[PDB]
Order: sequence, then C-alpha cells, then structure tokens
Amino acid sequence: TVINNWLLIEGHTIGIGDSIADSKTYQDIQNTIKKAKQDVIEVIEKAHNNELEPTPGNTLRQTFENQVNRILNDARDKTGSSAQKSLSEYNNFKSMVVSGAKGSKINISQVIAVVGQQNVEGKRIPFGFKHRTLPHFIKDDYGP
Amino acid sequence: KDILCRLEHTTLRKVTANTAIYYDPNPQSTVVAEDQEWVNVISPWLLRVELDRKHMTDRKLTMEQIAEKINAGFGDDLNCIFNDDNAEKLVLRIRIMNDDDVFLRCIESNMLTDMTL
Amino acid sequence: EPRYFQLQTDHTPVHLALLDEISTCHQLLHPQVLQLLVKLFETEHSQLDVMEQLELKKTLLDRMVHLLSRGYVLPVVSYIRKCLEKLDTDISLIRYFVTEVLDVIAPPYTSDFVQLFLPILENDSIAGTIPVTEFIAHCKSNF
Amino acid sequence: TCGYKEVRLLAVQKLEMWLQLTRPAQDLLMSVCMNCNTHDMDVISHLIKIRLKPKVLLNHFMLCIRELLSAHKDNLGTTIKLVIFNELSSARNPNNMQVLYTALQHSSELAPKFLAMVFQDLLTNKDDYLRASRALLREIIKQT
Amino acid sequence: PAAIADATKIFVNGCWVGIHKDPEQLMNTLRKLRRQMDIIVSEVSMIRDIREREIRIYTDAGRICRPLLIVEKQKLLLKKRHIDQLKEREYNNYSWQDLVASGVVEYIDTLEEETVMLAMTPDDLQEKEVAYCSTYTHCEIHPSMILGVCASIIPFPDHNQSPRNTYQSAMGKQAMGVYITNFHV
Amino acid sequence: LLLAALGRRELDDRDHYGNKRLDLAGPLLAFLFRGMFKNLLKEVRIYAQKFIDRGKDFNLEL
Amino acid sequence: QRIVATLPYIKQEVPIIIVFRALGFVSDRDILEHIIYDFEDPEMMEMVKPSLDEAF
Amino acid sequence: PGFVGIRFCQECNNMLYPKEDKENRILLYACRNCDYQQEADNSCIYVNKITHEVDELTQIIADVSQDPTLPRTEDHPCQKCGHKEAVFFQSHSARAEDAMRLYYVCTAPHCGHRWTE
Ligand SMILES: [Zn+2]
Ligand SMILES: [Zn+2]
Repeated sequence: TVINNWLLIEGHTIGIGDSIADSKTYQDIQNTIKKAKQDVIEVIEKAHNNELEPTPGNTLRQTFENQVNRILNDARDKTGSSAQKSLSEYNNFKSMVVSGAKGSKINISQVIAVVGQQNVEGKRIPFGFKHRTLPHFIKDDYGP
Repeated sequence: KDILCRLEHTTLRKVTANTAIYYDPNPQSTVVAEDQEWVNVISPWLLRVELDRKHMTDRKLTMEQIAEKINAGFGDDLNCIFNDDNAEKLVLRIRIMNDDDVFLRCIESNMLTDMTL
Repeated sequence: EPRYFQLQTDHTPVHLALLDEISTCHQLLHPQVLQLLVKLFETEHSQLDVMEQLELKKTLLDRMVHLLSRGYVLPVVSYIRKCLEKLDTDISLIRYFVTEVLDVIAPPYTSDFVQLFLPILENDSIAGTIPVTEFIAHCKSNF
Repeated sequence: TCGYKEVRLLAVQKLEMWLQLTRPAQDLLMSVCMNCNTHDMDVISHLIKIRLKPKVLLNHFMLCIRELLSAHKDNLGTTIKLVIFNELSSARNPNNMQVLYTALQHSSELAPKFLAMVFQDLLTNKDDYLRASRALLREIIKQT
Repeated sequence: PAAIADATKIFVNGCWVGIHKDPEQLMNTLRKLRRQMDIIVSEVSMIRDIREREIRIYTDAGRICRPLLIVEKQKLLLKKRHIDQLKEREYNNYSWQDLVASGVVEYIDTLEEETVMLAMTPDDLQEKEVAYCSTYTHCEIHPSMILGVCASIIPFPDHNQSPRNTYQSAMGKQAMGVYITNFHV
Repeated sequence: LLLAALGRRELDDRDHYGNKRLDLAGPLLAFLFRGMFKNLLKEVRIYAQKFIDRGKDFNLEL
Repeated sequence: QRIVATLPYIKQEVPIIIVFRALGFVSDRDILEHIIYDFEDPEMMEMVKPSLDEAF
Repeated sequence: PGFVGIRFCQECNNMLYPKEDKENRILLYACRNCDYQQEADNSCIYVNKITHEVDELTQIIADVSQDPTLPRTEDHPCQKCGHKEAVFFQSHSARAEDAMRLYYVCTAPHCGHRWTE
C-alpha cells in the first residue's frame, strides 16, 4: 500500500527511450559484430584450406563448430557488456532488472545490442535444404 | 590415458586400416612380395589385415599383444605372423592350421566384431 | 587478457612466437620472458578443454625450452623443480619438459646444471615412464 | 534452307527455338519474307506470326520485320488483319505492340484505314468488345 | 543399361520414363516452355538434381508453391513497363496472369526451391560489390510474404520476440470486430 | 539404397516439404466419391443379382 | 548386409534377387545391370555379394 | 590393394564364384550352376577397405560446375586449362562429415577439371 501510493507520485514507465543507446555504443556494437564476422570468416578459411588442426577428442566438424560458437558467444558477451555500460540510472529496463521485478541483462542486451545465435537442438540452424539453411544462401555456407 | 585405454573397449574394428583375403598356396613366394623369408618363419588361404599407426599408438598397442589375443581366442586353429614395426606398414597375416573361404570370412567378421584386444 | 586462447585457432599463438624472437634477439629480457611464461603457466583457463589446457601448457613449456636453449638455463630448471614437488602441476608436463630438454642438449654439462636437473629426473614419477639413459650414465660417471 | 513452297511451316519454329544458330535465323527470316513478298495469304498470314522472345538480341530481326512488312497489298493487309485478330486470343507476347508499331511506323494511309476497318469489323461483331478496342487503342498510343 | 551411367534419369510424377544425354539444354527448354504458358502449365515442378544425374518433373496435386520473380544475368526480368501496365490494372485488362505469361514470375515449389539461387531483394543484384553470389535465378517479390493471414496483422513483427508473434497469431482469431458484412441476416 | 549405405547420397528428410503433399478439398472428396461410388455399384450388383434369379428385368431407377 | 524387399500382401520378407527373377530376369548380368549402372564401381558389387549369395 | 568387382560367367552369365582345385595350386573362378571354370587373373579374392579413405575426386562429376547455388572463385584457376573461374564445395559423403576440405570444379564447359587445393 505505501509503495504503490508513493509510486503514484514517482511513477514508472518504459518506452522507446529506454531501448536506445547513444551513437558511440552503437559504433562499439557494430565494430564488435564486424570483428566477429571477420573472425568467423577467418576460421572458415582456415578449415577450407585444411590449415585448421582439430582439437583432441573430436573431429574437424566439432572443432570448427566449437571455434565458431566460441567467437559468436564472445561477440554476444562483449556486445551485451557494451550495451549494459551505456544504460543510465534513469533507464527503465535497468530499473526493472536491478530491482529483480522483471527481465534480465540478457533481455536488455537482446533489445539494445544484438539478439544472438538461434539454436535448434543445441546446434546452429540445420541444413534443412540441400546443404543450405535457406535458398538465399550459397551451398556449404557456415557463416554467422 | 593408459588407464583410459585399459578401460575403453577396443576391437580390430577401431585399430585396423584395411583387411584383405588373398590366395597364397606357396608361402615361400607370396602374392604381395613382402618379405617371404619372414613368411617362412596348413591352408593355402590367408587372412591379411593391415593396421594404421595412429589407432595403434593411441591405445599404445603392439602386435605381440594382438597376436597372443588372437591365439588365445581361437586356439591352435589359427596361425598369426607379424612384422614391419619399423617399415611403416602395419601388417598381420593369419592362416589356418588343419570350403575354407567362408571360414575365413566368418573368422574375419568375428575378429573385427566379437573379440576384444 | 581472458578469453584470448579461447579465440586462438592455431596450435601455437603468434604472440608466443614474438616472445621466442624477443628471447632470441636479447638476453636482458629473459627474466621478463620467464615471468610472463610462469604467469601464463600458473593461470587456470577454465574456459578451455582439459586437453586444450594441456596443449597450451605444452606450448608455454616449449617457449620455456627455447628460453633454456638461449642461455637462460638455471632459473627455468629451478622453476621446473618448484613445479615438481611443492606445486600440483601435471607430471606429464614435467616429463614433456625433460623429453624436450634432453633431445636438444649434448654433453658436456656443468656442475650446477647437473645438480639442478638430476633430481627432476630421479623423482620416481618421471624416470620410470621416460635418451635419458645416456644422460644418467654421463651424470653418474662425471658427477 | 528454302522459302515457302509448302502449306505449313516447320523451320520457323525451329529457328525461333534455336534463336538465343542466331545467324541462320536471320537468313531464314529474310528468305521467308522474300518468299511471302510475292504472296497466298490463306495460311501464310497466321503462321507468319511466329512467337518472339528476344528484344535486345533480336532488335535486328525486329528492324528487318519492318522490311518484311514492306511487301504491301495483300501481304500487309492480311498481316494487319491477323495482328488485329490476335488481340482477341490473348496475345501475351511482344508481337501485340512492337509488331504493330512497324505497321504504325509505316502508316502512310495504310495502318489507319486498316485499323478503322478492323474497328468496324469488331463493332459489327458481338458486343462486349468496345473495351478491348479502347484498350488496344490506348496501348498503341502509349507504346508509340 | 550401359547408357544409364552417363545419361540423366528422367522421372515424370515419380515414374522413370527414360534418360537424356543433354540435361542442361533439356532443362533450359523445359523452363522456356513453362515460362511461356505452353503445354507445360505454370504449376508443373521441374527439378534437376545436378550432383547425381536426375531430372524430376512433378505434375500431381498437393505441391505447395509460391511465385517468384525471375532473375537472369543479375537483372530482374520485371521491367518498368510491367509495373506501368499493372498500374492501370482495371483499364487495359493487364493482370497477374499476363505477368506470368510474360515469363516474369513463375511458381517455384519446395523441391524446385532446392535448386534455386534466390535473392531476398533486388539490392542483392549489384555487381559492384563481391555480392556473395552472381548466379541468382530468382528474387523474392517481398520478404514479408512468408507470413500468414494472422501474422500479417502484426505491426513490426521483426521487432518482437517470436513466441509473442505466435501468441498474437493465436489471439487475432479471438478479436472482436465485424466478422462479416451480412451479420444481420 | 546402396548409395545411401555407401554414403554418396544423404538420407531423405521426412519433414522436408518437398517430400510432402497437401490433400485439399478435391482429393479428399475424390477419395470419398471413390468409396461411395464403389458402394453404389455394390448395391446395384445386389439389386440386379436379386432380380436376375427370377429371370425378370429390373429397373435402373430402383 | 543382405538387401531384402518387403512386399504388399506378402507376410514375410523377400530377398530382392528373388523378386528380380520373378519379374523375368533369370541371370546375374540382367539383375545387376538393372541395379548397378556402372561396372567400374566395385564397392556396389561388394554390397550386392550377399543378396546374390543368399539367392543361390 | 584395390576393390574387386563381379566377373561373370560365359554361358549362363551369372557371377563366377571362387573355387579351389587340388591338382594345379592355382585359383579357379567356377560358376556353380553350369560348371564353367575360369583361370584367376588376381589372387585378391576379397578386400575390405575399412578405413575407406575414398577418393572424393572420383565421386565428383563435372556437371556441378553449372549449379547456380554453388559459390564461385576467381582465385583458383584451373590447372588443366587456365580458366580462372571455378566452383567450390565440400564433400557430401557419409565418411566426410568430419572434414571441411574444399573440392574445386572448373567452370569452363570444355574441360570440367576437378581438383583439391
Ligand atoms: Zn554360369
Ligand atoms: Zn578448366
């Protein structure tokens, strides 16, 4: 009762302005995503030129998938941290997260920085077509 | 890793590179032309298996253990010989000590599937 | 910086080769090289596979072997002695260090190097598994 | 390798399908135009309207079609009548506006009178054809 | 049977009807016949498996297909004249069927979509960049066409989490409005 | 089957919509019409067999 | 690794070479020419060894 | 060694089965439904490539150069004919979802040369 009737004075909202970041944070997110895509391209090139030595305990496919997932997870974590550092005290996503009432830091990172990797049964999106995820890609495309 | 190899199940399915049956009625002149004086040291049919270095050295196995396991599992009916540890060609030859072709096929299936090194 | 070796695909990182060239060109930077190498060797990388951690330790130990071959001998063997008994490092790493050292060194040897390298080769967890016979024969006949 | 001397045609469809053999197609079309210039409009007027497909590749053939339409008299009158009657049979090709443009480009009191006669014949036919004639006139005006 | 190995098997509605020794020009001819509304109707699926030599032609019912623009030499076959004719759709009686009969759009089903190199937008058809591909065969008419009736009501559905789009597709069937104009009778 | 065992051909996907057909109103009503026309013919046999044992002609409307 | 055929309105599984000989091809060149189109591939010949052996 | 195929009878044209005779010490290929026998040109009665490192370049046909869904490179010219454009792809065999080795096919229709970088 006391907290609701004080909230009548203080108020609590959420809107578009809580979902945006400044231009510097957007440049950091885009730089991290570009760096990650370049790293995945380099790992693809290394596996394609047979310069990728497999890790012990798994074949070339599993070590390539592990390297790609490591790069994409590192990108997701870095972009999430960069989005979290841009939040002000007045941010309402942060207000609901750090009160524990609703949401998480992952939700803020997905709204602001990057949604991330979509998974089906613990792996990336499978080649439902003939060596393609969709007909808009080339065959044997293992990129992000 | 030594205990891991002592625990993990290993047959010839996971250690040989390719197996082949030939016809060698005269062991003094073998059809593969690979050290017939070693072949000097009874059925005309032989079972010739070939191993690979990587799977042999992963389990740290040697041909003496495999040959003794073959002899223990099959009695005196099978004669196994082995050489070329330093010649980069991992070969064991198995003959029959006294229609035989189906028997070699059956014992080859048994060696590759149903006996444990 | 954490999550660096996790993002390295090659067997040996290029910066470790930069350390190798630093040790090759100059000898005054050898304590700094060894300090960085023991900092990385003592670091636990929980984000890597256990075999990936083991081969990373082997790579750092290869850099240590190069540092030993470039004249900075006694502190490296002292660190391996420290790692053997009063530290819980992998005995396979110590055996790999002994194998790498004994494949590049030839007689004669000094008294200090023999006195510092003999106890790690007679620790009952190294000598039995692990040429080394020529080295122990030379150490027995000379020292 | 001959012109006319038959009732139906077989090399017209072969040269049309083989066109993308493009050099002999022009020679075959020129031979057919020279044979039909003397005119024999009972079957050589509807079968002469071969289905085209290339515009940029067959711009030279479209230009030579203007010389093929210069035979005049019956060879132009029956061709214009067939081109007018082709609109009632769902002429879904480039021969409904570009082929009629060659007659329109050579409208030296020939295409106008023939078009007026075709409009009078269409009006004298069954009803619900004034909209088709108006659409054809609008398309001829906008295309030319 | 010695000629089977080099030639391409041809299946019509799953029935092996023979072999062809020149499958590329045969598939070009079959495509040219289908684009021109010839004896091959527009809903006939013609799939050429290239890695293993087969050509499958499907004619039966039940095949789910969608229209796609046709891309040749990194250029749309759809030109400004088709759009200009479609603008006065009720005037010159130019329709969707005339757009199909012009060889501009064609219906690609799922099996034929395996063999289709497809552009999402005509902005993918630019040779100035590396362009990621230069052998595009088809283009999307619009990428939003993948949604159904209920999902097309969602404004900005690409800015929502996907289960919320699913929930809205469920609850748009429960909304109140005027369900039909003749509800009085 | 051999190419699948050799591995030269990938195994077929059951959920691939190229391997699936949609039975619309037409095919479903055609299946029903096949069953019911077979039934209608069957009682035409029944009626004609009942009326042919007496040697009398039978009306098709009946 | 024998190849078998499950037939409609037959309860028990039927070897494929028996079906091929039942179609009117009493040979092995005919059946294997219908099955294997390339004689320079001996691996398919190895995998059709046991069906012919069981259909002896 | 190498894989052994089917060799066929001459009269009934069935497959020739291997048979052993006790007089000549040579392998015989006897068809056992019309007793036709044949001399054995090879002693390899049966081989089994169990590692089956198959040559994927043999399994690739040159027709895939005109697949529109395959990517292209101008950076790997054809060794046989010098054409710069070539398609590339990975192997699709069941034994090859453990490597990402590229296989190239020349785009030029005359040669269709396939290789591996
Ligand atoms: Zn025979
Ligand atoms: Zn070439």
